[PDB]
Amino acid sequence: TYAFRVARPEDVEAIAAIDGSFTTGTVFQVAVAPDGFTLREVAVDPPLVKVFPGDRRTYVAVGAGGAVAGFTAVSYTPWNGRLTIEDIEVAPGHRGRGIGRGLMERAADFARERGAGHLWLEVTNVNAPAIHAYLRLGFTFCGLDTALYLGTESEGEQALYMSMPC
Amino acid sequence: TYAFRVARPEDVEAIAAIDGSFTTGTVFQVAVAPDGFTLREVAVDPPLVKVFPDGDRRTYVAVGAGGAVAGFTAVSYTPWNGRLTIEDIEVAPGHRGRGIGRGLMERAADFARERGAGHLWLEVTNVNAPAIHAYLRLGFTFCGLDTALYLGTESEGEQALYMSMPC
Ligand SMILES: CC(C)(COP(=O)(O)OP(=O)(O)OC[C@H]1O[C@@H](n2cnc3c(N)ncnc32)[C@H](O)[C@@H]1OP(=O)(O)O)[C@@H](O)C(=O)NCCC(=O)NCCS
Ligand SMILES: NCC(=O)N[C@@H]1[C@H](O)[C@@H](OC(N)=O)[C@@H](CO)O[C@H]1/N=C1\N[C@@H]2[C@H](O)CNC(=O)[C@H]2N1
Ligand SMILES: NCC(=O)N[C@@H]1[C@H](O)[C@@H](OC(N)=O)[C@@H](CO)O[C@H]1/N=C1\N[C@@H]2[C@H](O)CNC(=O)[C@H]2N1
Repeated sequence: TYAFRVARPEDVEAIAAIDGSFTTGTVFQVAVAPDGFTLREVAVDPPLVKVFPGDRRTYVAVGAGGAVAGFTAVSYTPWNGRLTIEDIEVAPGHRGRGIGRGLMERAADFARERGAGHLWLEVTNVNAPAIHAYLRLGFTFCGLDTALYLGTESEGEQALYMSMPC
Repeated sequence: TYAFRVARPEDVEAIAAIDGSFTTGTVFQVAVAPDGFTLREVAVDPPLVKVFPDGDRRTYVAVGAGGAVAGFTAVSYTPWNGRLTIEDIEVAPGHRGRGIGRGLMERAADFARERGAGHLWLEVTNVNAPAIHAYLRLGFTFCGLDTALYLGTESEGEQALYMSMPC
């Protein structure tokens, strides 16, 4: 059984060690036309390995022994009532136990507390696993930026944008 | 007729007073599918009227023969992805269609090359067909959008379209 709280300074090491790295046999391929964009899930072989290089809050999911099993960092922009999920990670050995949903429910709580109109996140097109998890939690594609990762370690990837009403 | 320079503190009043408002007979309509987005230019009738609500930031001003600010562009460089963002570009009504827009974008391109940018990038509302057509002519293409960006704003019902070009 897992419990939730606001992250504390002593959690910083455990949070950094839940690093987000993953292997995927699928990516969301972006086809650019002059008049629009198509997202299509596509097989890759060999599997792709991805390693990552007041209105803010970080929540931590905690096991019975007090160990951080996941976290979410969120930020509110009053201008458009957007709660951004800046990061959400569940430790690999603690997946499929509802922690992801629980951290997103804490994000939804902060949203309602601030009077947000929608949840929003950025996810790289190669992160098919996270995209599938977000789809199941009720997020849909609201856009993308094919240029965001130009001149970065992630060049060749596209930033996909997902939202849901609060 | 028009010259360009870096904005000075005394220009702030003239820049704020420049009216970016426009009338359009067309909008770029955004169709959302589960698997993508289509942009299609479409007629609106009657015409839509739209009113708008440190070393790596710069504002340029276009100046008429009498020294009056006729247009401006605010730009910002992010070294992380080598992006020069055109944050704002506005030409005063009655100085439009005289090459000021191109001239301000050329100054943006100069700042890009000075900072070693890889691309120019801008946000434009889907209803701003005139600016979109001008950006297409200057060499920009659609690199994305955010259909949720204007939720809870005066612009709700519009979509943010994203355009880029290599430097
Ligand atoms: C982009 C903008 C600044 C251009 O203003 P401008 O000074 O009249 O533009 P220029 O005269 O430099 O023209 C630039 C190019 O775009 C073209 N262009 C401008 N409007 C066009 C239109 N509606 N259809 C087709 N081409 C168009 C020009 O003909 C020119 O191409 P050319 O060199 O082949 O002739 C325009 O958006 C504007 O009038 N500003 C109003 C404010 C605004 O739209 N704000 C931006 C949203 S934040
Ligand atoms: N859920 C967040 C997320 O996906 N993070 C990305 C993630 O860390 C890496 O992306 C891949 N593809 O690995 C990384 C590329 O090296 O880009 C991150 N995205 C960013 N960082 C930018 C700056 O904070 C400011 N301006 C932006 O617009 C932000 N966008
Ligand atoms: N060329 C710039 C531009 O298009 N400006 C828009 C413009 O001023 C209005 O939009 C329409 N459609 O009128 C306005 C809402 O009404 O939103 C602006 N866009 C923004 N402002 C946000 C903040 O700066 C911080 N974070 C963002 O992500 C920015 N996005």
